[PDB]
Amino acid sequence: LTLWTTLDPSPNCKIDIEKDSKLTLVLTKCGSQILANVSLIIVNGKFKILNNKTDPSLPKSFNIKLLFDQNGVLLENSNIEKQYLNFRSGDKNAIGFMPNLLAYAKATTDQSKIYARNTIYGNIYLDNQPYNPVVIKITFNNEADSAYSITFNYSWTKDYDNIPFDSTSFTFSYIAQE
Amino acid sequence: LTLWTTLDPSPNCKIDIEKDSKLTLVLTKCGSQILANVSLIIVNGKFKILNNKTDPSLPKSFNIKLLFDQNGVLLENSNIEKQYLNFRSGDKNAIGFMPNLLAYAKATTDQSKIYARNTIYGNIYLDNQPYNPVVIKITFNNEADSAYSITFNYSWTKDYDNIPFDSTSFTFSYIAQE
Amino acid sequence: LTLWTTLDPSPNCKIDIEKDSKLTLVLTKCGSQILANVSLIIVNGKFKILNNKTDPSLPKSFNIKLLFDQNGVLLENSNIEKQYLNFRSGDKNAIGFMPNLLAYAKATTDQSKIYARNTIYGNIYLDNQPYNPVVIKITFNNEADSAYSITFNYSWTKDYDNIPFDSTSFTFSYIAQE
Repeated sequence: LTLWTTLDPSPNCKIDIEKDSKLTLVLTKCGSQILANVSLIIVNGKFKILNNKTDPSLPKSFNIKLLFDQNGVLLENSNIEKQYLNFRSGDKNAIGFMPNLLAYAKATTDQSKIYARNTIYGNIYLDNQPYNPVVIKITFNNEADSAYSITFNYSWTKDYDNIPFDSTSFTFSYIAQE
Repeated sequence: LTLWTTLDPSPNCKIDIEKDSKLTLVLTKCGSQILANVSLIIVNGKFKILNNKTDPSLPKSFNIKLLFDQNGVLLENSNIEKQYLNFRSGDKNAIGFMPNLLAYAKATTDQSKIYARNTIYGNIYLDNQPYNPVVIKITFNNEADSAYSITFNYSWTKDYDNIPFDSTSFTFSYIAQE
Repeated sequence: LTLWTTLDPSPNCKIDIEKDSKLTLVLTKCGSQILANVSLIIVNGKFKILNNKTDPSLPKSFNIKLLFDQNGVLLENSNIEKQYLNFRSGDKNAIGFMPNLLAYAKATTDQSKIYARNTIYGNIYLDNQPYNPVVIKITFNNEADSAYSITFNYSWTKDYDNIPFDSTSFTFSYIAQE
């Protein structure tokens, strides 16, 4: 069972401006675990070409938030509209793809933090060069006004000088709600 | 088919003192490969808060050893008792979850080493901060007085100063015995 | 469904000289995604022991190329002969294991580059030591005179001084053609 984006380069995401990016995301249910594959191409807007070195007002991090309602359907405040995730031809209800509430509990309180296990860290690379690292930080179930969430935080420390945000691929897994 | 711990924060592991830690471990059989998801929270004992900077006697590494008998059931000398791994509701014999003996051969001799392929390295992070790295080193079939083993070695180089051992999640895979 | 090498240490690969290496590669079909496990042992030839420090003519990178024909069968110019990948006993046509053409498009032109999403980066370690890093760079569908390809580029920056090329294991996933 697969929940996925399209695989073409057609944008499906708003980081800065409408349709400025393509998040390619493939979620494969393997029983209790979701096997996840993600990449990002930024096609337009201020993050298409990282110009941190000549624009000190440009941020060195952003989020792509997948905020799910209790049915496992994306909410309006997500970076991607709900039409852009679909099931692959057979061989709504996407609760089976949602991050497990017991493994990845919400913050209990307003003064409370999630456990670190709700997060995965990985290194990905811009423009297919190992000297352009970006930290991809993936956090489950840590967003206000949502039933479930997957948040992709992208951050970097180098003052990049006209580097296209064309990211390498990253694989990870998380424990499924059901 | 899944072999797993509970997903709650309840401790199941002894690193230093009884029940000082929760190793959350999810093993999903995907035919010839086990898809594995692991995190660690240390709740009590000397490693709950890393105080290397003010306690030079505190180690900068420890092991969590899963020593299996030839039936794929944990042995007494493991860091976790055999009750703490169970099969997930259907849709002992856990030999299907054991690390493959041909791919991950035991040391032949007393002067002999395993092949490096018996090991995976990953970086995880304490307290959900990228400046708190720990090396997670996972080795198959390298333990005395066991049929199979999975060893999780955690090590670090920074003299951490009151950092909670609350680890981010890590995904890996290994080749199954059958 | 699994497409795999043998798991023993028997060489199956030519980097420098005939049969100088064993690439252990396990490809598990999980619906739309291939779960991949890879390791490399170099048994003979100039890369068996990295002597960069005392042989400045020795390269600090090499490729293992799996060039597939449109049937998903290895081509002669690959580093491995087509006999060395087989299906695991049931429970040619390997197009189901091929990297997806829409997700991992070929270079359009002669002046054109692939998208970065065609590549995965990982760090592996020689002789099971964390101070012997090698960058493993895996690229899909980027080779001339092939229908599909998986290229494993191994590179390093340290002038290694008699370090055996006995690599740790690495897991990754990619999107399947069908």
